[PDB]
Amino acid sequence: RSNIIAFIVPDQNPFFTEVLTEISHECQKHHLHVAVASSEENEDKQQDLIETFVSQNVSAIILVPVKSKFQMKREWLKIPIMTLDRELESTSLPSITVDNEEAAYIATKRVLESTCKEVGLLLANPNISTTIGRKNGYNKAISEFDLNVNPSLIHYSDQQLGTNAQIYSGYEATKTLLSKGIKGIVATNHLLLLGALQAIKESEKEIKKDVIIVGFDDSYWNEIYTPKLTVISQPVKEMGQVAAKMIYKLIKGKDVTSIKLSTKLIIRESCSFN
Amino acid sequence: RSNIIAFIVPDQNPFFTEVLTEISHECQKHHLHVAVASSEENEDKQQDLIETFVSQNVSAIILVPVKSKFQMKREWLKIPIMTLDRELESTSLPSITVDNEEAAYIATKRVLESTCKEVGLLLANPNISTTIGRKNGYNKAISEFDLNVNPSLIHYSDQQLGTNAQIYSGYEATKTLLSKGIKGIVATNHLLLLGALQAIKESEKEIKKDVIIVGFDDSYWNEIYTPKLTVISQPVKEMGQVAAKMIYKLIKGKDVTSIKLSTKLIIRESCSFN
Ligand SMILES: [Cl-]
Ligand SMILES: [Cl-]
Repeated sequence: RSNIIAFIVPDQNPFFTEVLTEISHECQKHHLHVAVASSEENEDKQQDLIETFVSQNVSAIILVPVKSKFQMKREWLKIPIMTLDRELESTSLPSITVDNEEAAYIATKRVLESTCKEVGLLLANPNISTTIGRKNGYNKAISEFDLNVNPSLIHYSDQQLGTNAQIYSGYEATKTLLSKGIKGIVATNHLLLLGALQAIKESEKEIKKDVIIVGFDDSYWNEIYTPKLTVISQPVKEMGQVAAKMIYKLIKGKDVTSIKLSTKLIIRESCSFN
Repeated sequence: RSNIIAFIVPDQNPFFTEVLTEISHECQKHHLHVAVASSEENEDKQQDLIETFVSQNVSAIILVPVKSKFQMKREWLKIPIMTLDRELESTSLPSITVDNEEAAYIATKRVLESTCKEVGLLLANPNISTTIGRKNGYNKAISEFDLNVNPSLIHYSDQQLGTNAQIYSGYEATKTLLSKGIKGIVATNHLLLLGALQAIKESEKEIKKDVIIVGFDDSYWNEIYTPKLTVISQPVKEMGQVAAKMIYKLIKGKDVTSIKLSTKLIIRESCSFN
């Protein structure tokens, strides 16, 4: 076997690179190197990447599926494989994920606990399990406040594929939301968040005054943004540590069960009105 | 010989993932896929990764060397190899780079156009060719304004290794520079810039009032930060496309010559006093 573990990502969300770094630190312990290849949300590219890594006989694959409706060819299954972040629609393939519903529930509830009772939602593609999880968290919070869901308020990145696609979706969605006088926004990944912030910046409107916002995925830049950004923070170190341990046991042929972790909200400045 | 191109990067500066996306887009026209692995500025790690990709018979390696003093093992010479971003001391390896002297020259001059006559410089490790080039450009601008080079105004990320090490170096240096009343700063990469912005935020001091700053490296943070960040922009699109062309020519056993590109200063808000 090659001493490479192939980490197949869907996009350039720093989230994946931060998890990578953790996986990598732990794996070099057993003289395993991690290599990363991005599918850019293209499914044909994802298939080409798996097929190359199988052919190369890598030690293992960690797949972040571009869509949840996807089957592993019988010919690939000789390689230890697990998924991360997202689940596939029907496998006994072990995964590592967070509680996506809780996460978006916490985030949505926080915006509601201000004056804002009509919350814009920015979602990625609904073919992804994390999108469905996050949509369900939003719905649950809305309902707890005895509000009606307004499908008008929910936007998806379902037009194009990849990193920049997601950013533009957040931007254009937010630009629309702001134009309707929406005052509260939950952006459910780092890139959708960056697009939201682009639209808000470009407009006249002032965070904490005209609009409030909760994002997902932390960065050192959230603490130095004006105003500081409240986000759902994912447990990236722990996820990386656990995935590295899950992947080692798979490489040794031991039984492994799926793990789900917990996010936490980091309250800063952007989620409350002055 | 597998259809994989290995891109070995020194840290998690978005500069490298941005170039990667461009390299990937072009190379996949030829059914070749780019996989990334980071040495995190560790030369042992770099060597391991090279040894690993050589053993797996990758089509090619694009190396971003952690340091200038590097020699190929003769066993490695069967696999086509170029360097990107950085040049080696003595080798036959083709490179693709920018004009680093001109980049830091333009940036320092921009700061010197203000009242400010003492300019802090944040640099990476001096054992990197881009660091030396950027230092030379700063010296040039200082001299052209008939000021003398003051070594105490220049900081280096050479105490620790990797991404966080460079952010922290940028933070500790800026804090020191601000403690001395320095009103003008050039941060010569995105990581040092981030560290600088942290230090500035922690201090009482306000950009455009108490201090001005010019950074390096395009980022989506730049247009949306408060104030908007002036930076030297690197031509990541051209760089990635041209490197993909170079590496393909190499894979085909054709002669390739080294390329040097030009950066450009994007003037926004952070580089002038109000
Ligand atoms: Cl869930
Ligand atoms: Cl140069």
